[PDB]
Amino acid sequence: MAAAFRKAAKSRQREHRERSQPGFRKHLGLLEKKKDYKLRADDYRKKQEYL
Amino acid sequence: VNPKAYPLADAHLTKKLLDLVQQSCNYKQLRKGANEATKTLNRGISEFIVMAADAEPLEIILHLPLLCEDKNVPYVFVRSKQALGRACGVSRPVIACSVTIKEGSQLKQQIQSIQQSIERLLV
Amino acid sequence: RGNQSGKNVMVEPHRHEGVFICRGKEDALVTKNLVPGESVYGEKRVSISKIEYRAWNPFRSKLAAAILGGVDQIHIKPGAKVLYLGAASGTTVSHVSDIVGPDGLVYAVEFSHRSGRDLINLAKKRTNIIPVIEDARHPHKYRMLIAMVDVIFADVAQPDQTRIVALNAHTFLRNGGHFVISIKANCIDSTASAEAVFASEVKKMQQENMKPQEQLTLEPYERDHAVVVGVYRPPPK
Amino acid sequence: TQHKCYIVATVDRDLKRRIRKIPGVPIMYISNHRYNIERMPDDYGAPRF
Amino acid sequence: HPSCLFFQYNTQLGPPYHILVDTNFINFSIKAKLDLVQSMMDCLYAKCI
Amino acid sequence: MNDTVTIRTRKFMTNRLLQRKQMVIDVLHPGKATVPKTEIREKLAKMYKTTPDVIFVFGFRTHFGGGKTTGFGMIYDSLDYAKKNEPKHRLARHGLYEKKKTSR
Amino acid sequence: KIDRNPRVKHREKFRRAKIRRRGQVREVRKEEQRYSGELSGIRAGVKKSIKLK
Amino acid sequence: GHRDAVSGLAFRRGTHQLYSTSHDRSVKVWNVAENSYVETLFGHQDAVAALDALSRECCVTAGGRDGTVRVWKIPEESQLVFYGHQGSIDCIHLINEEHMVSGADDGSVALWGLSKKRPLALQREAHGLRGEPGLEQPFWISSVAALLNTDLVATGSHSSCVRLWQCGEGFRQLDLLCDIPLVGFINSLKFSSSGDFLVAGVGQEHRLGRWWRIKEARNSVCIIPLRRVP
Amino acid sequence: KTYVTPRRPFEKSRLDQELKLIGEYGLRNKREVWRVKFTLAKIRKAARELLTLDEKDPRRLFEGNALLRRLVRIGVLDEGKMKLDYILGLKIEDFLERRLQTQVFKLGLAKSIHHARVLIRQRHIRVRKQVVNIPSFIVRLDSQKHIDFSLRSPYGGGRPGRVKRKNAKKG
RNA sequence: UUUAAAUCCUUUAACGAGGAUCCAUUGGAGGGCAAGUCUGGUGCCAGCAGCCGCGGUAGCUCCAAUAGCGUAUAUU
Ligand SMILES: [Mg+2]
Repeated sequence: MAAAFRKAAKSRQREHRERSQPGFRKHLGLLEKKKDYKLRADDYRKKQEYL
Repeated sequence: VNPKAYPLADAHLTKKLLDLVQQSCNYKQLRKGANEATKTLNRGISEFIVMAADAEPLEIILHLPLLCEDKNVPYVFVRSKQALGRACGVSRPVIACSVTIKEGSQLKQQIQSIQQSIERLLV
Repeated sequence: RGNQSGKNVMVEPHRHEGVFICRGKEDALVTKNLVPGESVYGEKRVSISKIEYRAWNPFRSKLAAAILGGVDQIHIKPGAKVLYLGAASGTTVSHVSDIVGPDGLVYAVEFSHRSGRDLINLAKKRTNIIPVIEDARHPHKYRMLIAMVDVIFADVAQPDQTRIVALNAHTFLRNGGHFVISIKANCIDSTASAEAVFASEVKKMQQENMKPQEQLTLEPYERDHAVVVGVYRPPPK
Repeated sequence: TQHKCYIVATVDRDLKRRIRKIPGVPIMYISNHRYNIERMPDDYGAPRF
Repeated sequence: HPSCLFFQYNTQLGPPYHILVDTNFINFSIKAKLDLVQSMMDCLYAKCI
Repeated sequence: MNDTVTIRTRKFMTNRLLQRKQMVIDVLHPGKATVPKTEIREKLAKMYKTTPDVIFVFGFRTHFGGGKTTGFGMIYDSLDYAKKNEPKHRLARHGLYEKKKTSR
Repeated sequence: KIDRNPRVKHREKFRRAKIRRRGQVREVRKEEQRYSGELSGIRAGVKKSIKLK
Repeated sequence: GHRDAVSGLAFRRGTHQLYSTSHDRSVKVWNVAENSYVETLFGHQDAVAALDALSRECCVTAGGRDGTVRVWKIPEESQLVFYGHQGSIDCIHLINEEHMVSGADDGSVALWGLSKKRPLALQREAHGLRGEPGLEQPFWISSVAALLNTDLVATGSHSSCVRLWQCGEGFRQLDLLCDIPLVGFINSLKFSSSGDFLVAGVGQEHRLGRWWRIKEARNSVCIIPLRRVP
Repeated sequence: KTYVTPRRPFEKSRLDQELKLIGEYGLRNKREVWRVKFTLAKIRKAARELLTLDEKDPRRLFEGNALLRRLVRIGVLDEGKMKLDYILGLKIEDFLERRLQTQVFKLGLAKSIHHARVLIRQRHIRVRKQVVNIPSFIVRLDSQKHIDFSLRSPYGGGRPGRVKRKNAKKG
């Protein structure tokens, strides 16, 4: 009954929420997370490989 | 008898027909009148046509056979419009009736037999 | 809605020869009118700029239902002789007459005297239709009127369809000719299943030295119907 | 393939694996000293195992 | 797609069953001394041709 | 439109060995509940021109559906014969007889 | 809430089963109005007949 | 309480108990003295045409197109079905406690005993035939009547004559006595208590519909006297 | 018992058959199909066993006559089809049309199959004098003309229901 | 009403539904996540997993059976 144990645990579907930029640094821009930096990181790697 | 009323039913087959008409009216599967019989032929929703040969001008119903031969629809005549009047549950003489297609109707077995009997009249 | 009268519309040829497509907001199947300005059963016709086309109704016709269903071959082409069994009033016959054109001929067979009077009125206006008011079960009775033909179209709707076609095919159909037969499952055998009926009729056809080639159903327009296309006495390849 | 109205009766293994790829066709085969049907809903009096 | 099939269910297969017999099915039927028509009727409780 | 409770008599016979008349009673009451035995006694007494004290009825069973009820009834010649022949519990149902506890 | 009653669960499964069938095969309809066109295109390139051999 | 047209009414003779039937295939019992409803009876398969009663706690019904005539033993809770002549049964009347007469739209007249499932006597084409050559059909019988405790039976149709009948020994035969000339649809026939005269209801149309309209007829009630010498 | 679980628990064809049946006749679960299939299997096995006997055997004559009378009176067969072959021809849809639910749907007293089941389960349908609330009731041939609304029902001219009375008291 | 008395069965008056929350289960297979923890590498990766995070404490989807549904041992 391994799946039965899994179904009970996943009864609650509230997922962890994201934190925002602090107010006193609002004019700088959005606080980047791993999902955002990965877009900027893969962009650099493609150009350097091409050169 | 006027020869234009060729499919004329006998005594025994008339009893089966008028019983089936009375059954069909209860199941809301019957269209009464010359004009209403014509409309079902256009829509292709008729099993057969029952007409009254005792109309004083026989010509007013002779347009129905022409439509039947194109749709391959059997048709018969009966000797009385007044006998046709009661079986349809109407208080007036009726010269033409049409029984409608109904999906899943329990009258299919009885209708299937009566169509075969009509075709036997044409030999 | 539909194709209202007074709408701009395009006519382009179909894959089959002699058949046309009426391209517009909705598409209809049309054939070129042999006698301009006349409607035989009230269909909607289109004027093209001296030239006119007539719409083909697939609910009232068994050949048009097959064409819309995607049949591979119909073998009715301009300049061909076509023998039609079971002409009835002439709704389908008129469209067949349009395809064959002035050169081809249509032999219309209809036993009933009531519907026979409509063919003669229709044959008056169309010079390439030969009315034959005779029983199709006895081809020897009208062997005077009919020469060799190329295509036999059968819509007789009888329990003995195969035998009727077999007699006429031997007497009149030329070698290498083709045949189109419409099968109504409820007519041959109501007791047996519709699918087993289609297998039995094909079996009888092969016993009559006829080679069936294709079949398809006409489901969106008709229930328990099939159309079988084949060749008679094929030439060696 | 053409007609879809037949029931195939055979005992060869190789033919049976081809017919299983065609949808909607039963297969009849001999099991023990009795006849058996494979892909038919209305089997009724079939060997129960 | 044929109209007889409702997904994988064959509707037009009917109580008169048409059965195509393979050449090997005949031989094993005699070896087990099973009557060809009679055993099919016992399996399906219906007319078989 | 008013609904009424109707009484019908069947298998009526006169038993002279016990001085009574016995019958089967059919009660028709289409809409109401089962009629109490006292009202049946009053109606039957009016029907047979006797006082209610000599009518004893029992065994009323209502058919499924609520239409009709079937029971049994007996009418005696006089009150003394009724007290003399009836079983004790039916008399106690009318209050004529009282059961007495016995010490063991 | 659908899983609470098995009968209405089977009712809903049939309604989908008819919809999913509509892709494979065409449903029969009568000529309830005068024929006014196909309401879609007419494709002349598809050959959907079954070859017999 | 009835759900369709009421086509039958008859009192129990000597009482105030009223029996009614309707096109809704049900038979109901009422107490006119107590203005109360008693019970409902079932078993018919089509609209009922007429209902007749007598001294006994029983009633008889005409089944119309159902083709049956039924005897209702109410207190015994028993039902009898009689299959007789072909066609719809449109009228019924009792002769005595053990005999009745019924009429049909096929022209037949049937004599029934309440103890036998088939008619004792059956007279076909009681009012003759009509129609064009090749389309001849019997006259429709509209009403029948009988004088209590005798063999006298009267039938009426649109054959322009009212026919008097006598029942044979054992009610095994019906013989025509005389024809009373009267033009129109004889919708109702009622004998007198003394039996000295007959009252007939004549109308231009049949009582149920407008299938025919007779112009020469008059909408009137006719008293036909019966005069006897031995 | 009255049913047997299927020999093969995983067949696409069998699942599609059961799905089509339940969808068309508004059944509750698979048991309502399997019971009918069990009864039909019993009847057809009996018919085949009688069919294996000689024609002139008295036992075959008696048992076949009894079986044919029963099948005709329950309405599955036809009066002119009194042969064993037509017994072998029977399907399960023939038995499914004879339920009270399907009949009360077909005579128009209800306007849907699930509406028919709801009407039956709430004591709205009568057969002759008796009130029947069992959806799987098999209607005999004679009783088919005696299905109607019950006299005490709101639809049969009886007293109006709870909601009507409460709204009338409201206004 | 029933019965020695009473219960039960059958009649029957009055209340009793919008998220109709007056809330069906058991087994199988998937998706979704942080300034969170651990382990190993091939910079930004992968596995395992995740009600635990900086501060704060006032009810996702699909499949099979359905008032029923699994697991373990032996076995045919
Ligand atoms: Mg609401």
